[PDB]
Amino acid sequence: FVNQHLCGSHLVEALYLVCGERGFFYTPKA
Amino acid sequence: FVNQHLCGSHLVEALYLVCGERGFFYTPKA
Amino acid sequence: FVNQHLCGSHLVEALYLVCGERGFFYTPKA
Amino acid sequence: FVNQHLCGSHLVEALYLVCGERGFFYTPKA
Amino acid sequence: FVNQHLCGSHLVEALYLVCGERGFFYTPKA
Amino acid sequence: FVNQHLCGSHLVEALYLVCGERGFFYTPKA
Amino acid sequence: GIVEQCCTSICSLYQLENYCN
Amino acid sequence: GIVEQCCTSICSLYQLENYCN
Amino acid sequence: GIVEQCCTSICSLYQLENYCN
Amino acid sequence: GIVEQCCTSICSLYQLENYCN
Amino acid sequence: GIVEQCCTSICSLYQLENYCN
Amino acid sequence: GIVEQCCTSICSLYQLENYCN
Ligand SMILES: [Co+2]
Ligand SMILES: [Co+2]
Repeated sequence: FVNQHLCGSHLVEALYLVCGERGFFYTPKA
Repeated sequence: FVNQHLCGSHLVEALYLVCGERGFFYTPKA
Repeated sequence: FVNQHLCGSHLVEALYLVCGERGFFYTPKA
Repeated sequence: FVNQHLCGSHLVEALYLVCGERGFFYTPKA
Repeated sequence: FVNQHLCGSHLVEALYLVCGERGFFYTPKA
Repeated sequence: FVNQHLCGSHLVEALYLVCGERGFFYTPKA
Repeated sequence: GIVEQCCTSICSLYQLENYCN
Repeated sequence: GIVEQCCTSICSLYQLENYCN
Repeated sequence: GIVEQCCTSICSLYQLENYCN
Repeated sequence: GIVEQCCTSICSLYQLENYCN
Repeated sequence: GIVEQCCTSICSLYQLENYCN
Repeated sequence: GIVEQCCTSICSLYQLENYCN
């Protein structure tokens, strides 16, 4: 696996790929 | 309704869109 | 709903989510 | 042809790509 | 496994993610 | 067809649309 | 959960906001 | 319309440009 | 327009509904 | 190939890296 | 956080696994 | 290359066909 530069919805896509089934939490600092 | 099905990565795209800076959780087992 | 920073194809994705069935018109200034 | 089916948000992605600065309309009822 | 099916453009999204700077090939006939 | 400004995964999406079935090679300079 | 509500069934964006933090 | 032409059937990119403004 | 605004600035989903059919 | 392995069947990300250059 | 890091910098997939359920 | 060009500049779809198999 390679390092990632992921902004915006691209990071939700990478989380969804990484966690699959388990799901994930998307928690931006804000 | 005539509401479309959101699946997979399109379902997390749609949560990103709706929730954005609030963050969201995606938990298919829930 | 949260405000959006949407560029490029990300804005067509948000339109498609928002208008669904009705469809939409994508009309960049140019 | 061996042309693939473009549905949903992939169909609007493909119109964005093709049409870009000309804009396009996406009208599923048409 | 509980591994999900990756099809189409989601399959190339996932290769981009995994391979990134190494590049990848996408060859459905292979 | 219009010219394209495509970065990141957006360029893999455009390749996948352009080559379809034939597939493509994604080969970033690095 | 969300998958049953918005992918097997259908859900509004309003409904999608039940999964916002 | 486009949905019948490119999602239920199949369409080229050439055909997709019938829906450009 | 809207294309430009959401990208240079910010825009709401309710502003986007002004582009539905 | 990849389509049979990861879309008709299912594949890990580990497996997806068999298609990296 | 992670949102911020992957975007301003870089992040690995194994860092992202820290956000799975 | 092409990766770089479409992102720093612009590129056409016909330039991208040079990357199909
Ligand atoms: Co993007
Ligand atoms: Co899809």
